[PDB]
Amino acid sequence: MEMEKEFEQIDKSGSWAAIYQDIRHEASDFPSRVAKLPKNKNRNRYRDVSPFDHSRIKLHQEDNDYINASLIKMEEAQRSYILTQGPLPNTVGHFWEMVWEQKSRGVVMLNRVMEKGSLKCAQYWPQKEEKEMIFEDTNLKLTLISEDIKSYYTVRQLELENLTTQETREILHFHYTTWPDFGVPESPASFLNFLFKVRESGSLSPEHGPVVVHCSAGIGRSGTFCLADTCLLLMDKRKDPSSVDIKKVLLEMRKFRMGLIQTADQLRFSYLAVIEGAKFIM
Ligand SMILES: CC(=O)c1ccccc1Oc1ccccc1
Repeated sequence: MEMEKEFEQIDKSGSWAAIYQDIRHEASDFPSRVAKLPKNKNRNRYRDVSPFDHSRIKLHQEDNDYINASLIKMEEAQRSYILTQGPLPNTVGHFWEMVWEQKSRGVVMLNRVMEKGSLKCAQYWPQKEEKEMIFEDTNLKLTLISEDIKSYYTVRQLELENLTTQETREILHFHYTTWPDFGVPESPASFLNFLFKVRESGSLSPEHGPVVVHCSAGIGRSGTFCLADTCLLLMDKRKDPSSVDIKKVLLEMRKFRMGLIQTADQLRFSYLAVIEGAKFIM
């Protein structure tokens, strides 16, 4: 079925939970043996969220190459994404090592450091220009260059230096600051405006490594971001845009990381975002 009328048909029939459970039942199951090794317990935020072995990002390190991060490679759309958990106190150095080694231009953050009164990720970037951060375990230096605070999101320019080689690179940090503590946004308008700002920066384009996107676990809000982006790109590429099937795209992405889209409300919100976004593109 088309999307917008499939949407009204699920609303009127109140069957979002059944649709979402079907997706959960059909989703791929692949091994995640490296994530579950005892030496990696303090590298995982949640015991039930792990990268598959076949798609996990490897650190270029011979001691321990593990990080909780996955490469989502979308062949027809010609887009790739790295989805990862919010960094932990003992993985902030690994996080920036990955950004460096994968040649990423942008980092997309969809959570606040504190939500619901608890810490959802480490404070992993500097908050003042004159107070830079040094990660001694991976030999990197990180400096805040500029910060632009808007009503729904903040954009930061960062300088990452590899202290071994003295090479430097500019990284863009796109921070969506207004996702509610509970539920999903009422309108997708600010989320779509944010997606378009990430696109306009070059951070999603083939001349760079894959964008790094995270929330707390790296599957819920993060899944919503890449699902919406890929579906909108396919609608532009194909002769028949109504042939884009959001459920089929989501199952394809779930071949590369488990659990993408965590609730039926997030599934409905993803439909809404793609529907409204397809009208603005034209
Ligand atoms: C772009 C800009 O205005 C600027 C000026 C002085 C110093 C740094 C600047 O930004 C950079 C430069 C290099 C990498 C990342 C950001």
